[PDB]
Amino acid sequence: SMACLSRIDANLLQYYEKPEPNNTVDLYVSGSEYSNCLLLSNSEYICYHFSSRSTLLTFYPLSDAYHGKTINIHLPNASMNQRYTLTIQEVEQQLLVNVILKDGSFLTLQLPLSFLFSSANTLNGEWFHLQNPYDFTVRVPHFLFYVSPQFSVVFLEDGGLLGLKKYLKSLTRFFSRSSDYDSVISCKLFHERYLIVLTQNCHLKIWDLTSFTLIQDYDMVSQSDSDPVGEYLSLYNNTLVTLLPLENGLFQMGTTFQNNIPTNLSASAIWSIVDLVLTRPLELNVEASYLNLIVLWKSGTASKLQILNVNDESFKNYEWIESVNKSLVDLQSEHDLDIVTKDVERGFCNLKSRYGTQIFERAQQILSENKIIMAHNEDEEYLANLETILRDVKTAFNEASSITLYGDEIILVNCFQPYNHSLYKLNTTVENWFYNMHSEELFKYLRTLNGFASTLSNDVLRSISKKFLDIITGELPDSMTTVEKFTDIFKNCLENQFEITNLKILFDELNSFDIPVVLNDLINNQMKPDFISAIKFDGFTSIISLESLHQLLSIHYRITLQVLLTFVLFDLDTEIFGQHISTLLDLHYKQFLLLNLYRQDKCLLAEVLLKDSSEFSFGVKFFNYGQLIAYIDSLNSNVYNASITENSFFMTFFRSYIIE
Repeated sequence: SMACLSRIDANLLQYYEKPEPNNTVDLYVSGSEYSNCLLLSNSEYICYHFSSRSTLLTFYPLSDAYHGKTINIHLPNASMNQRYTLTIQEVEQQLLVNVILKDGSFLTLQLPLSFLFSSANTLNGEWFHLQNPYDFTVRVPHFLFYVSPQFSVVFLEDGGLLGLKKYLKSLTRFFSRSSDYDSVISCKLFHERYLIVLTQNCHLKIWDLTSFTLIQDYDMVSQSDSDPVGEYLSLYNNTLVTLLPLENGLFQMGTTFQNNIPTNLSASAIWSIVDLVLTRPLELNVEASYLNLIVLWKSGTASKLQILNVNDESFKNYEWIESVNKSLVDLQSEHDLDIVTKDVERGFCNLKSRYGTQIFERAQQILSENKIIMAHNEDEEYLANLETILRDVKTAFNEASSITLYGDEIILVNCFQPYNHSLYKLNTTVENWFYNMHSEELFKYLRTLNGFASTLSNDVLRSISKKFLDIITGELPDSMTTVEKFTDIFKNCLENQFEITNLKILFDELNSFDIPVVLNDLINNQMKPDFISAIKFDGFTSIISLESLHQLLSIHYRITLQVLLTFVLFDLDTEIFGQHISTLLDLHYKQFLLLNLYRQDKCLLAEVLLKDSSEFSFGVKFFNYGQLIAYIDSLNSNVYNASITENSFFMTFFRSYIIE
């Protein structure tokens, strides 16, 4: 099970030093619970959140969470079935919202596109349509589904439903003369007329109206296979994918035909599906597949994203694709991987930087809610306690609730805390190598290097990396031979014990590679290297680019560091490896600088990077993985091609100031 997707965390207020957005509007009427992302008539993503389980709705543009204005809509009474009795759809340049209150009332909301986008502080007129029509305490609210031309269908647990034309009813009066049971827990609409429904049991009921008509309580599949409210349905084209209860997740695929073979799930602990989406294929290193099924799972805070590849035959065969379910940033803090980062005052500033001020402010408050005070420096006892509260705050913030396709094919996962989203990116070749170093040429070469390098304390790694810097700076006198410099770095940094037994393994393994060749592949192909538009400022897009670039470079820094490491220990011919070495040193110097600018002022770093590569300076628009990867690569190219050489003493000062 190889991992082909990275997780890239977008905190929308992250670049800013002040959460929340400066402009928030509170309209009244009279943590988090669900988050999704709706695409609008103009090309813009608007996000919604529902909190407790009603009494709160909010919106913000995905593109401009900070300067854009989020809209809070308070509610008199909670929704009947929190969030299941909601519908958001866009009609006539107007966001349409409906709800069924615990009162049993029925609410309609009309928010012009114009209102959310404009800066207006508040907007007058009437947007309340409270109605009590067609519902009684007699029959309880349950599920609200949206019908295309503004028509909406409502279910209630007595297996049953009502129609909304506001009150229209379908034919099913079921009276027990012998013997609630069952229920409806999911639905979707085929083509134009047919609403395909699912039961608590679970089985499906098909429709056309033909107001009270159906193929039947196909209770599937009730018999099919094993003999003993959520998103257990996804339908693409004529293809429908249905999820079943056991024993292990059974994914049933049925394709006016209703017929076919289910596929299994991978599992260990207990996972409950968060969302499910069935679409066209994405570029994957695989043989032909005729579909792609994206599945999102969640065990408490932790979420798992998977993709299912399929062959025509709607199952000639199927492959499961995994993904790294934590950011590289996240990983680095846990597994003490980071070498770039550098007194409590400093550590403190570092943390503020590694987390959005949103998270940092939230951790600050909680620590003060629990009476945990600071005594300034060497009050680390205190921070050690904060580092951990940060983690916990972020994992919580990042709890998934829904998946958005930042179409065409991008996978966007929306989290509980507002302004927190997670994009899952397709890995380039170098990223797969890094991520699945354990799964069964170059790859092997890189694998053996990380084997030896893994054995070194971070101090020594940092110690070494700096030395490589000195050479470029020329701090290591230039007159010195490359060999001389390397024997110097050796005696000072590595001379100390590193187990001898390990080094042997290292050397013996290196004798198995045409090294000159795998380097040329690593350096001139793998490591070293048509857009719209980007027009208006964005924002979300800006973050993905910076984080994605960071991940690649960090990955590059580790690899590059290790390759140079080999030259230091066994001095091969400086005669033979000069162009390679010169570049390694040059690249390392460049990588080191970026990963440092990243630590300090990520917001500024993004602007500089996006102004150099942007026709309008606002960046590109991502519609394809291949198009996003392309853009990260150009930024990458832009960085490796930058002129190290310092023009004025100012330039040199700036560089030294970071090399400190």
